[PDB]
Amino acid sequence: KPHRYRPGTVALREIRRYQKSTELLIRKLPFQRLVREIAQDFKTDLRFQSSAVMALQEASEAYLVGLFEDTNLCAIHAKRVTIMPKDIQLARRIRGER
Amino acid sequence: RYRPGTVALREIRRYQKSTELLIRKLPFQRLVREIAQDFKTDLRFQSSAVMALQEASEAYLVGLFEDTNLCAIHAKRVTIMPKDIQLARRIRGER
Amino acid sequence: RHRKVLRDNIQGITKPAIRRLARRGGVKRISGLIYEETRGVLKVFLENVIRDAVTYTEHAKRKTVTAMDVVYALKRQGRTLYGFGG
Amino acid sequence: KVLRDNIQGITKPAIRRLARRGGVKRISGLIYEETRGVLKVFLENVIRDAVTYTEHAKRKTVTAMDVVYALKRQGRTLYGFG
Amino acid sequence: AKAKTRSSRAGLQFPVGRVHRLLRKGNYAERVGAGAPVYLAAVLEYLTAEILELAGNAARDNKKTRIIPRHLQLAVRNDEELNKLLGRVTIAQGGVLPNIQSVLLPK
Amino acid sequence: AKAKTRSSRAGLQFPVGRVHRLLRKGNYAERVGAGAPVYLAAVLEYLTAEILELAGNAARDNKKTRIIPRHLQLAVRNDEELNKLLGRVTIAQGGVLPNIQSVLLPK
Amino acid sequence: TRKESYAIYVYKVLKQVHPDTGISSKAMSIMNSFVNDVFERIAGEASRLAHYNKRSTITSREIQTAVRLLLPGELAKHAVSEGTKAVTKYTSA
Amino acid sequence: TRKESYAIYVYKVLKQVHPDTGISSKAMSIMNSFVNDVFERIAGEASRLAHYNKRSTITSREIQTAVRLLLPGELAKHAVSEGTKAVTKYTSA
Amino acid sequence: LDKDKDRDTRRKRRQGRS
DNA sequence: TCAGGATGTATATATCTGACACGTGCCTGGAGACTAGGGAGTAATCCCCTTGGCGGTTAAAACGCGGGGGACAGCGCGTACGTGCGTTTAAGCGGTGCTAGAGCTGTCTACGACCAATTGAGCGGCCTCGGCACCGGGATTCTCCA
DNA sequence: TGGAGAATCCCGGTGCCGAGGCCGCTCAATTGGTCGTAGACAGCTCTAGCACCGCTTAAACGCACGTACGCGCTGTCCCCCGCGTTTTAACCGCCAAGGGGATTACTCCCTAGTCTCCAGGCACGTGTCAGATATATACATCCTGA
Repeated sequence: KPHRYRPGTVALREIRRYQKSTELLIRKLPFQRLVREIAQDFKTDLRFQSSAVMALQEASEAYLVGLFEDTNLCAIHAKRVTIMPKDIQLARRIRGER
Repeated sequence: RYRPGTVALREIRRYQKSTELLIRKLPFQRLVREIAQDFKTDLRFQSSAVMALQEASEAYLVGLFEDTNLCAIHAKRVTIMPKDIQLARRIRGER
Repeated sequence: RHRKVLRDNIQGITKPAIRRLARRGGVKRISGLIYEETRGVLKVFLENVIRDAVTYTEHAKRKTVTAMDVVYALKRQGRTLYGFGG
Repeated sequence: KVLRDNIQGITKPAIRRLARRGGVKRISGLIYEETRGVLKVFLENVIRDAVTYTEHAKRKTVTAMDVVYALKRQGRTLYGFG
Repeated sequence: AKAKTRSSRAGLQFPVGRVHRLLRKGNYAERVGAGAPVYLAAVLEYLTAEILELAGNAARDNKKTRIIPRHLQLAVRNDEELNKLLGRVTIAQGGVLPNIQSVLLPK
Repeated sequence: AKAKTRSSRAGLQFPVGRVHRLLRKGNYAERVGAGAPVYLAAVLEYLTAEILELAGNAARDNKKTRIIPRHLQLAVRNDEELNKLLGRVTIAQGGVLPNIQSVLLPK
Repeated sequence: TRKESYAIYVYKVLKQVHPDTGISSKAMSIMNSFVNDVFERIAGEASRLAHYNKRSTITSREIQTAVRLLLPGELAKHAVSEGTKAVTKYTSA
Repeated sequence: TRKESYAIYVYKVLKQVHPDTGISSKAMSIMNSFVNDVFERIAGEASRLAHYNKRSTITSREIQTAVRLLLPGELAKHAVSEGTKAVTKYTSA
Repeated sequence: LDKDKDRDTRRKRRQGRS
């Protein structure tokens, strides 16, 4: 029999690993293409410094991490371990974004 | 007699229909003076200052109870509990 | 000359008042443990506002807390209040 | 020079890596589309304020300080870029 | 020789000279341009007209002829953009919007 | 006469003259008193010393002798008052405090 | 000592919009506080914009950028239209 | 061009606190942003305090009240003690 | 009081190294 | 589903008030005119940093496949919260008195803006070595099947 | 409860590029004056905050009861996780073009400052009518019976 872990062990090891590290988790080039595509809808033919895209990526990843923490608190509050979109909607509703 | 929840809904409609303050003036004033005693003794208060504190406190508590009701509905209850208040204040960033 | 010290006025925020505040917020059913938690939350909020109001008063070298001090404290906590001046 | 459908560049493993950093143990399948939506909303707000700050300065280059000022104006002060 | 107010030159009701004096005496910059008080007074007059129109409609819908703070609260919280602008503002004697959740009502 | 810096008179490391220049050029008031940059430089030096001390302790706890942004994040978020001061601040390359919820740990 | 307010100007705007409608005293004070609050927001944003570009005067461009930064959507568009119309009518005479 | 910063002063304070510890450039920029942010916060609060009392001078009293408004608890008490000690040491000489 | 007495010793070593 | 009893709600009208609308003197602040100095607009240049393209590597993304574990619905039971009633308690209203303190006014001086001369502290540029990244390898440690 | 096996901590050698130190060169901080005005201080006024009393009645409190909702338990099934294999595009290095950010010089017009003039708006009285409260009342809503 091959070695297979139970569901939840690899999740906990990924949690410890990505909470131990400090690098960015989204790939640079798709985020850069997304930033340019979004900024195309405001003024055409814009240029970006590289540090501007790095600042946008740092702020976006920090915002998403805090949002997932509030989501996990909502999901634990509803006696679950699986986050669902209504948890995100409740978190953004309490925060004052929607 | 009415079934439980009818007078509750009637009170919800009535107190959302009106605008007056819901806390009595003199106990809130005594509470404000008791709290302000711990920073500087023999303080005086204008009446408009106590009224502004009452308006701000009632608005804060009403918004907190709305968020509490949302977290209580999220757990498929109709009864708010202290864990709901703790969750709302934690997500808001106060705790 | 009577230096009256107040104590236990947080019980003056009665259970019917908390019920009315919850009814305005749309709450249908209220637990029995809600009232002490609500008194604690109100005490924390009033302490945070009154400390800044007293700081604004002490800076002005006055003995009375004016309404503008409360308005400035609520502004400084990001809870701007209309209808009392400024 | 028109870009299109780059929101799928934020893939499912990247979203779940962000969720692992946030402490999440189990993730539903609709979380990815919901996360892409909220990310596009947030980036639209910040990029709109940054492009406004750039257009006021009569520049065609969005610098890092414009992003820092936009995040400062939205109450999300970011340290380490000037 | 014959004077004419700057509000009348721009067709505004709000005082241009008072906004100019407040901008000078508010320590915002070293110098203040000539067009900035006109522009700011126009923006303030537009926002005042926008909220007063909705407040008058809300007062008319309740068969009242004086605007009370409840009507201002209804006018702000019922329009999405004014609610977005005043999301962190408490209006005194304003009350709340009548809104009950659907899961609390019986069926 | 030979010159002594104003920072040397107050026994500070932070520049009082630069703080006075920034206070004058910041359009904060019409006048700036003489004691105000001394007070402000003292406050800035104290806060810098607090954060640098906690960051140096966190760097020693990882067997490193050079402070990286991760150590600054560990210094701020583990202290109650500093986290209360910087609750809205995002630190670049800072990471997250390691904390896993109790209901996710296996039984 | 006289204290100034925007009372008569708010009353004139109300008479322009709803000719047969009055306003109570507390609602008038709320409108006065609203005008002061929006004025401080736009003036502070224009001050920060002028300081960011190392300039020493607040012109109408700073006010227009502050209006576009503070007001959401249609309010921003119509307020920019109103301000440009008023500045044009002012400098055209 | 010359761009001023707070690097050498942060380095002097670091050598005063941890005599054998270095600091990366990214951490130096973060500490520089922190010093600038706290400076703007305290100066803006002192400007509000000067405007509220209809004064035209920012003195050490306004800075002390702004520190007591902005810093929580023991940080506020220690910062007030440090500022007062520095001001008396400055005015003694 | 446990954390409060710690921060005073933080200040005094600064005054002790100087 | 239909309907009667019952209770609470909005609706029809009086009347009485005190709060809003409006008119008056005046005085302070807004407007008109003129002068000067510098801040910003404009032009020209330069070179840095952005954009675009291409090739190779390989790590990460994508897709499919079991399979267990968690979400969810249903049910039963009991506690605790809503509802009503009668007793109790203090909030509210009005009226009086008093003095602490807020606010205005007039003098007067110490303190900060302004400016010119002077110079060393701070900043840009350029070595340089050591702290940290990286990797190969072995011991410890946790997880899964008995 | 004990072994097999994957992951991770710890040791140790090696390279490399970024932190630290030094050195030359500004230009911003310092020092020394004059000046005028903001602010401290005294003294008077007079408003509003505090304290007290009596009456009334509305709201708070306590208690009893019943039911509806919270919560624990069980069963089901489906869906998310773990793993292997294959595709694919991110990443890194390198090269080439050029757009635009940044700087410097020049100049002029825009705005601060001062003085004079006048009228717009603000405190103060005074009327009068919108709505608050009260009374009478048909109608919507809810509960029990069928």
